[PDB]
This record gives sequence, C-alpha cells and structure tokens, in this order.
Amino acid sequence: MSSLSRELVFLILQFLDEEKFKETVHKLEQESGFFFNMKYFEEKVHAGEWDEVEKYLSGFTKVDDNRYSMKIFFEIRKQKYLEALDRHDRAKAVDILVKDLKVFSTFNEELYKEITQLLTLENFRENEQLSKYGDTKSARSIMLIELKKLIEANPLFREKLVFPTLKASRLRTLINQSLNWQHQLCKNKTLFTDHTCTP
Amino acid sequence: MSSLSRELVFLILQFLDEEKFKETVHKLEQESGFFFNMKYFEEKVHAGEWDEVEKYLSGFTKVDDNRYSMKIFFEIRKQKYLEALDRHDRAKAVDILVKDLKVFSTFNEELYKEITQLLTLENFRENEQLSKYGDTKSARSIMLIELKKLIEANPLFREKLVFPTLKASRLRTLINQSLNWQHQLCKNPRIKTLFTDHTCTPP
Amino acid sequence: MSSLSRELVFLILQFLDEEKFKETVHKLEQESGFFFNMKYFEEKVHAGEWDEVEKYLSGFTKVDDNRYSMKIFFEIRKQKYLEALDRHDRAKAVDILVKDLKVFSTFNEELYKEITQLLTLENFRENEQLSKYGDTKSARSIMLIELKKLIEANPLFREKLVFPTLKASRLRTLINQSLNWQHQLCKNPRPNPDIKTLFTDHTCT
Amino acid sequence: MSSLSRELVFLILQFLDEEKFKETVHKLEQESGFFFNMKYFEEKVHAGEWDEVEKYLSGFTKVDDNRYSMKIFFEIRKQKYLEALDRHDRAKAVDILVKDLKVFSTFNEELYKEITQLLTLENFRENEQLSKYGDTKSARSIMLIELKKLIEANPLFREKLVFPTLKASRLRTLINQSLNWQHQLCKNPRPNPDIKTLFTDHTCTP
Repeated sequence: MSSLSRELVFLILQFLDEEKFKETVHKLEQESGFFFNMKYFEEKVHAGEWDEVEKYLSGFTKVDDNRYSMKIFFEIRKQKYLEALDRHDRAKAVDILVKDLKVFSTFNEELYKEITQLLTLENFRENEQLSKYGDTKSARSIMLIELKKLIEANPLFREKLVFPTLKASRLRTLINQSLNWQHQLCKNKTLFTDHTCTP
Repeated sequence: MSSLSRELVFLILQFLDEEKFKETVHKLEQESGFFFNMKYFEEKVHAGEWDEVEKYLSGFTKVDDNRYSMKIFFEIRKQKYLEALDRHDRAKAVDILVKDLKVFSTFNEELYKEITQLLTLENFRENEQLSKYGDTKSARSIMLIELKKLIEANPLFREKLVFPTLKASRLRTLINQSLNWQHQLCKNPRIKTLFTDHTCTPP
Repeated sequence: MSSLSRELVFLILQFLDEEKFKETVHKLEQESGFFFNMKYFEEKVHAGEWDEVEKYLSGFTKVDDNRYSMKIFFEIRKQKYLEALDRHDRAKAVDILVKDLKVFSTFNEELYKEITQLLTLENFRENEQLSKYGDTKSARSIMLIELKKLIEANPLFREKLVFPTLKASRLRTLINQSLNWQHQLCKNPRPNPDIKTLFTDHTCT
Repeated sequence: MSSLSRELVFLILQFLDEEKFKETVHKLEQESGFFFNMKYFEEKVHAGEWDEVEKYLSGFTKVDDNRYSMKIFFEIRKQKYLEALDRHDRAKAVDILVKDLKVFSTFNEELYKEITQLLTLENFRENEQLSKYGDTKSARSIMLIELKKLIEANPLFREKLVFPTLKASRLRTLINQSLNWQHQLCKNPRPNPDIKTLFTDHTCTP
C-alpha cells in the first residue's frame, strides 16, 4: 500500500464523487481507511444510523486502539441506549447494554452499573447527570460536537481529515496521458489493451 | 456516461478486487449497474441476507420492470416468509406477508390467499406443493437455481453477467504509462506524486 | 342430594352474594352449572375479559354440544380476534386464530380462510361483512345482543337463566331452625341459651 | 357474634370440597380470608402460577401490611424474575423488575441495584449469592420452604392455617335438622312426607 498506490485511491475517490456513486465513495473511504469523511459521518450521526456509523468507524479504528477511540464508541453507544429508553423499548435497550456497552464495564465497573440502572427509571432524565437532556435531535447535535473533538484529537485520524486539493477529473487526465503514450508510436479503441498502430 | 468512462469503471472494479476492497466492489457494481456479479449474488442468497440481495438487485431492475424481475422479488420474499414460519415467528411472517408479498396479490389473488393460509398449518410442509421442502439451506439453494435462470433470461441482466477479460492490474499499468509520458521529455534528470504533472529539472 | 342438593347450592349462592364474596358466587355458578348469571356475563363481555368469559361459559357448555353453543363460542372468539387485529397485535391475532378459531374450520372451511385473510388487511373493515363495525364498545354490545338470544334459545340453559325468588338470608333462617331442633331434642328447654358451635350438636348436661 | 357466620363459611367450605367444587373452595378461602390453604398454595407455587399465587395471597394480606408480607411478595417476584432471565426473555425480566420489584427499592436501594445488574450477566448463577441455584423445579422448592416459614411467622396468618376438625357433610346434617324441625310443627304426618323445597317452609296438611 505504497504512497503512490494510496494516491490512486484518492483519485478514484474523486472520480467516484464526480460520477455520483455516493455509497461507493464512502465504502472506499471506509475500506481503504485513507480518508475519514467528517462531513459524511455527521450526516449519519444526525440521522441516527448507528449501524452505518459504527461500520464506517471500523475502517479507521477499533474500540480499544486508544482512549480517544474508546470514548468515541462509548458516546455513540450511550446515545443509542438512551434513545431506546426514551421510546420505551426496554428490550432493545437491554440488548444494547449487553452487546454494545459491556466492553466498557471492565474499565469502569461503577459507570456500567449506573448506566444499567437507567432501565428502571420511568424517565432517564431523573438522573442528575442526564437531567438537562433535551429531545433526540438536541442530544445528537450535542454529542456530535463531543465526537468531533475526540476525532480531531485522535492520533489515528490525524492526516485523514482533509481531502487533497486536486484539479477536477485527475484520474481521467492521467488516462489521457496513458493513451497518448500508446500513440507515441505515431505512424497514423479501448482501455483494456494497448493501442496498436497500423504501420 | 461515456463509452470509455464505462470501461474505466471496470478497471476500477478490477483494481478494487485486487486491493480486496470487497464491499466497495459490489457497491460500485450496484451503483453503476454495469456488471451483475452472480457469484456475489449466490453468496448473499445462501447467507439469506435479503435486504442486501434486494439492495444489490435494485441497481439493475425495479420489481415491476418485467415479469422476470417480478418472479425474482416474489421468490425471495416467499422464501423469507417461509423461513419466518419455520422458526415459528408468526408476527414476523405476517409482517412479511403484508409489507413484502402484498404487492403481488393484484397479479394473483388466489396465490396470495394460499400463501396466507400457510399461517394456520402446524407445519407448512403439510401443504402439497411444499411437501418436499427441506430445511433452510436446501430451500435457499433450490430457490437459487430458479433465480439464476430468471436472471439469465431477464433482458435487463443478460449482457451484464460476463466480466471482460483483462491482464491483472490494468489500471496500475495505465498509470505507469501515464508516468512514462510526463517524464518522456526529461533529459537532465534528477519519487513522484499522481496529483500534479511532473516538471523536468533544467540544466 | 339430588334436587335439594341443587336447591342448597342456590341457598349458598344467596348467602355468598349477601356476604359480598363475588368471585366465589360466580365460581359456584360455573362449577355447579346450576345458574347462568346473564348480568355477570354481560359485564365480563363489556369489559373484554375473554379468558374469564370462556372459563365461565365452559361450566355450562362445550363448543361442540350443539350449534347454539358452537355459535356462541365462535362469536366470542371472532370478536376477540378482531380486537387483537385492531390493536395491531399480530402475534396474538394469529395465536387466537390457530388455538381458538381452528375448531370451526371443519364445519366451514371457506369461512376460516376468510377470517385468516383479515390478517393481511390494513383494517378489517376492508372486508364487506365487517365494514360497518363501530368502535370496540359498540361491537361488544352488538355481539352481546346476539349471544343473549343464542343462550336463550339454547336447550342446555333451560332452567338455568332465572334465579328463584327467595326471602333474604334463607340459608341463615334454616340454620336457626336446625338450632331450635337441637334444644327441643334436649332436656327441659332452659333458656337462653347461648349457642356454642355449629360444628357439633349442642349439649344440655 | 359474627362468630357463627365464620363457622357457617367453614361448613360451606366443607360442602364445596365434598362436591369437588375446587375453584369455588379457594375463592371462598381467599375472599373470606378465614382459612389459608397451605397445601393449595404449595401446588400453585410449584406450578409457577404466579398470578394465582399473588391473587390468592391478597385475600389475606397486601405487599406493605408488615415486613413478613413484603418479604413473601419479594421472594415470589424475585423467583419470577430469575425464571424470566433463565428462559432468556429479557423484555419480560425488565418488565417484572419495573412493575413488580421496584416497590421494594425504597426499603433496600442497594439490593434493587444488585438484582437489576443480573440483567447484564450471561448467566445469573455467576453471582456469588445465586451460584448454588439449580433449575426451576429445585429453586421453587427451596423458595417454597422459605415462604412457608414466613407465612407461619406472619401475625396475619396466625389463626388461619388449621382447618377445624369436622364430621363429614355437616352442612347437610344441619339442613336435615332444619328439615326435621319442619314436619314437626302441626302435626299430622305419619310417613315422613315428600319435602317440597328448601326455599319455603313445608306446609303441614292438618
């Protein structure tokens, strides 16, 4: 995965963006892990698509890579848990608590217990530290701000947050150059095979 | 698109496959609609990932484009329904029957009533036409045999099932050719970027 | 022990009703099977307590005793099913459909398929025959009017729908009579006297 | 002296028992509150009929009457909760915890937190205090032994656990007496006559 190879991906990213292949752009972002699209991450957070959010994140970091990463996954999963409590889906809330939040219990036993106990409140805002929680829309925006600091501060996201300035259609431009080089033999088609000039 | 632009997408598909960016490959297949990957389709069907199956499918066709597509979406949704019955999740079975299969009742009302009536059997295999139904993996495979024919017969799919023959790393090959072009005129020479054209150091 | 035994149960019913042991009254009605309380039945139906409704009915009749009984159970279970559909509890609706309504498919196969099909409707009123249904309260009332006629027509309830006219506390009156006999039987009837227990006959000397 | 009534109720209990009207017997026990049937209570606990158990108990006591009662109800609802965890129905387990067990949190907040935390274990037997818990059948049996003790110590059940010893069919005998007091009052009866009803006194043909 050399620097030239990695730069080819950015060129592909640009090309995909120009053809309006949106999902492909973000899958490529995620699977290559070369560029974290902060703007895309925001949209998905506001939309509360938490599965997509974590899946995208996993292209860049794991929960225990460092404490910035672990604080990021925690805030996401905490918000997910609270939203379930707020719609009174207790069953889903319990599922989130065992499947997503337990990994954090080893690191703070008392915090996990306190999180667990919110299940038995009729409204979780009765808890002092959550008392100022607004509605769903309000909580996501607030948490999004905290997610950004964590990401921007995170060592693993350092040089992945700004897309290089490029001239439009750069990949296409490189392809024209390669086509001209096949005509270098100039005695006067396709991209799949080299052009063969008739002599 | 463009006729050459379209070939560039295939080169990108090949590049992505070699870098092992698998999900990207199939999203690109789906969003471009240029190549239907039958092998990928088979895995997702055996795996019963029905949302992914339909999502991938939607890059190539809509449910009511032609009767081959109709049959494809109907067989998938029927199997999904039977599986819900087989795991005794009747709420889920009814949900599927209303949300996924109801669109088909217009075209055959009696078929829809009969599928609905499977809800009240203690085992749907008591029904004659399902009497040879196996388990989940056998039903998926047998249904898969049927989906492949429908796809192969489907006008919207038949020129999309064969990937063009290529030497490995063709995009990379082209990129090196393009690097040879920028350095073509450079006497007095003396590792480069792809973002901007290279400038020859003068004497 | 036969006809008096049946009359003693009615006296217990009156005694229990006077002591306000209400659940006990209706358990006795149900288990003896001697008196069907239409009024209590109406309350349970209006309240939608279908498990109790069927439980109480089952003390008097079974689903296949005759066509009047079968039709009573069918209307009850039908209404019960529709209510599950109306609150969009689909699991419960299918469960009612499989456990309770399947017994009727034998006697009418096409009807059962049509009831099954209500599951795929966005609202059961899309079915022509159910289209004029009002709210749940209204549907229970309308159904109750028909059930009432079915019970009144059903031979198996003959003699079970009218409570005998009685003087209040008739069981108590009898016990005092039995106590007056326990003194007569006894020596020269010294008063008052205090009466000791009902468990054993009273002694004198 | 509603002292004889309380005895008439017992005669009816006996009469109902002899007629095999079983459900009627226990409703009378429950609604009168005069006799707590421990044998029946045991059967309902072993079968896990928890709604019937609480429904029956409630004829004799409420959850907050005294500390034995509150504890009886706590043991029942705890076991009910654990069984829900053991069948992996967590939606039900949380449901039991909020509706049934929360009333006890006031009195021991820390205990309630510990019980709540059982939700996040793979198995509640991982908890030190539950580690010797067997299956549903043994657990009910163990807890039943404790419930029997608690009921026996509870002042509200004090004079209610022993059925008076009676001659069989006592109510019938009394009715026959109420009947012998009938053909007597006139009197011209040679054969004991056909007795008409219990609903009205018999008529003496003078």
